Amino acid sequence: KEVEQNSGPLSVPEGAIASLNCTYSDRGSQSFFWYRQYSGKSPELIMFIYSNGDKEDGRFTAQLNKASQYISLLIRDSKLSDSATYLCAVRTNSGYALNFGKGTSLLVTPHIQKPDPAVYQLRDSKSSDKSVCLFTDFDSQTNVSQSKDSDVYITDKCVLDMRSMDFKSNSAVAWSNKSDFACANAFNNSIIPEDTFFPS
Amino acid sequence: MIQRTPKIQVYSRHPAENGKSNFLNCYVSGFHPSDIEVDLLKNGERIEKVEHSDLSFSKDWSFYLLYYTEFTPTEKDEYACRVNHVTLSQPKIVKWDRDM
Amino acid sequence: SLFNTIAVL
Amino acid sequence: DAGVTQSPTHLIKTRGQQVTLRCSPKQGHDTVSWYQQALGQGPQFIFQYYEEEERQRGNFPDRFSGHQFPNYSSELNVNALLLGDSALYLCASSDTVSYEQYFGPGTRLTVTEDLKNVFPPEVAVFEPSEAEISHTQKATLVCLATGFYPDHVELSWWVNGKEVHSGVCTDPQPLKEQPALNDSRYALSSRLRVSATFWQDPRNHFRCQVQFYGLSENDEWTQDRAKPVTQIVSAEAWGRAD
Amino acid sequence: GSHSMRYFFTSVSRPGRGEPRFIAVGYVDDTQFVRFDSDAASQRMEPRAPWIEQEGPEYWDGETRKVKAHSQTHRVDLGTLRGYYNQSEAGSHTVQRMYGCDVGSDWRFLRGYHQYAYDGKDYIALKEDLRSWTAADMAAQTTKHKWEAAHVAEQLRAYLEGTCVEWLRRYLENGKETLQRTDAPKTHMTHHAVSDHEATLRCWALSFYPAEITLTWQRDGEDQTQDTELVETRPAGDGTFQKWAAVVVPSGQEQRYTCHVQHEGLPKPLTLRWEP
Repeated sequence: KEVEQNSGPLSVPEGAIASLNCTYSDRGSQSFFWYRQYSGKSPELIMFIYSNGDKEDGRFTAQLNKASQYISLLIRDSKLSDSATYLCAVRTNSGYALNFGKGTSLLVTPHIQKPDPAVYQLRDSKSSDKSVCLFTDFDSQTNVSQSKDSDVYITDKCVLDMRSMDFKSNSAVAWSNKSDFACANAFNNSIIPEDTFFPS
Repeated sequence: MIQRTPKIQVYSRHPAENGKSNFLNCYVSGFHPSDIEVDLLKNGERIEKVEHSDLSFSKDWSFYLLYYTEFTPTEKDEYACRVNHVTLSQPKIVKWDRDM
Repeated sequence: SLFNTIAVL
Repeated sequence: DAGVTQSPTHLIKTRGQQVTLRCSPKQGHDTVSWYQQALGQGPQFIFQYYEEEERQRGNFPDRFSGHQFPNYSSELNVNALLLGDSALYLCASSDTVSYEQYFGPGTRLTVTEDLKNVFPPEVAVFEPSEAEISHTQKATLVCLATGFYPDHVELSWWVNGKEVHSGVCTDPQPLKEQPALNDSRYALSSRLRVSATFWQDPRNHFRCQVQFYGLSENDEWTQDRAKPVTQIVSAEAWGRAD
Repeated sequence: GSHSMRYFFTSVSRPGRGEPRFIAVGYVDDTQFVRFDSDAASQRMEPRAPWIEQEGPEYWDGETRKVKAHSQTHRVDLGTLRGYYNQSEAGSHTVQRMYGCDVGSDWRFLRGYHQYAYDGKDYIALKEDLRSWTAADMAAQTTKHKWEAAHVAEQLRAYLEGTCVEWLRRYLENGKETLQRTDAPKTHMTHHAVSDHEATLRCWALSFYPAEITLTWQRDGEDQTQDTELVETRPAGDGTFQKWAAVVVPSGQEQRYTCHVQHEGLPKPLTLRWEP
């Protein structure tokens, strides 16, 4: 259990300062590092600290306190690009291995300028007989719960940055192979934003 | 490529007392490079089971080493240190003086 | 004890 | 003259089998450390190699062994594979000046009960609602990759033959089609969102591409469905004026 | 009083004959506590004081791991230096490294240091501030630019303040009965006739620890800096040190001369004169 991090997810509003702590037990811990790991990828060195104190590099600040045996990473002016798992690693004086924390997941939750929640139905390019429900343009506050019925599938919310138009947007998707399945009642386990738009 | 010739001191651990047990030392210091051959002699002949310290060095980067054996001195026995180094044209002998 | 990350020239 | 390298990229194996993983260090680096990263966990140190011998070893059992060759490259061998050996195996290289460790792209190993369990994705694109275009002046395409195992795929969108990133969101983790089952197949969704004028140009062409990592042509295969080889599967659409 | 912990390393190439000969020793004050020799059977860091024997296998593994790494860094350093100075594969050369810690009476950090030499001449050292390097020649400047880029000094500072000191504190407690003991010198004086008109008076300090000492002669109070024969302070072989100071003096004028002995273990400085 030598290096401790909480899993999270931790949320930070976009543009705001994100704070991550990490704790360690070995008094011989000498060198400390923070790695970033995007989903599906390997870890990437972003900061090393070899000295007690604060260390600033771009938007990152690392703080080491060896007496209290913690180490922190602060990320100013959080971007969507910063959503990733942050792993904390430590090297003792007895050797050359890194001991790592389990990784804290950071989600930078985006500011939705003009929300307009809606549920749309999208037809398959190949064939009309298969279909999909897109819940989109809801505010970041809205969580999307999984459906309790098996055979109807619901993805989590995901944020998309349409960079040309300075515009951001949440979305989740729901689908089923059942004939008795409607977009109208697809996200019924999820807390409905009041008058989300339902066309037909 | 510094080349420095050894200092040599020959002495006992405790004050010399004829017929009483002791240790005979040879402190070889100030030398560079570190390859060196030292023997302790009793009446010209090489003493066996001579031990030495682990190579170390001073502030000026010159090496020092201690060679020693158990010996029991006598009025008529001569002991000495015989030392060789690349810096010496021939092995250099230093007779033990019980007051040095 | 010895230092770990001793550096080469 | 460049970065850390690892092969193979992905491996599928059954219980009791053996594997060899290869790693080459970055160009100025002469030491290689192997780590195991289980899903949702941190990398755990296995070994570090320097000047062709094992400098340091972790807490892993005898099944795991390794080697480093004169060109500084290295192999991790693990025998008597257990299901629990399923992980991202990460190789990390360092020099002897700074000693910072820089990780490679990783071999993704999955150990499964039976090779019959592996299946490529089925892929489909869903076209924008006329409702969404109307209310919003924007059009969302949805890709859906369904029925695949193991759960490593790479989903990308292509417009008029060029790979795009602006306007995309792909699910961060794929979803279990049957949560109860341990060898459940997976699903994964993605969105591409564009202006209505862009989607309304019928010259514009959209393709959803899913790279699936599957069986190699070393793997026997007697079933009737096509061998679930590593392959790319796609769906596409064209824009529609009004 | 102050304490120090100091590691010394020597690597010597021998083209034709194998890997370079590598020797490492550790000290706390003037007392050796650890040893590694590359030609020895064990291929381990070995104990050389009673108080270090108490450390368990996890310590010797770590110390064996790191000492090996130092020997491998010297192997490379020999090759690199050979290249920078354009010297032949056949000649035999030496690297030497010394680093460590000092602490005050309080056992708090005082100074740290790391020096390095190729063939007995300084190559590079860390400055008192432990943040920047002093570099001998154009080859050392190269190394210093590289170490700046790789944050080498910062890594070493962490060790020098911090880790090095903490171990020195632990060794001082575990080894309290030998390391914290101070043996004052047992003194005496000796007189030899040199033929007519002159005599040698030799002033001795035996059985002292630590090795620091000053031995001076005065005639009628006034220091004899020029006239006095000194011998280098020298190990007795039992943890203790010996030294002497001689002076030649005119016959029957020996009462004028007085030997002054300064040591940490003496309450006040000793004065001695010839007592026949």
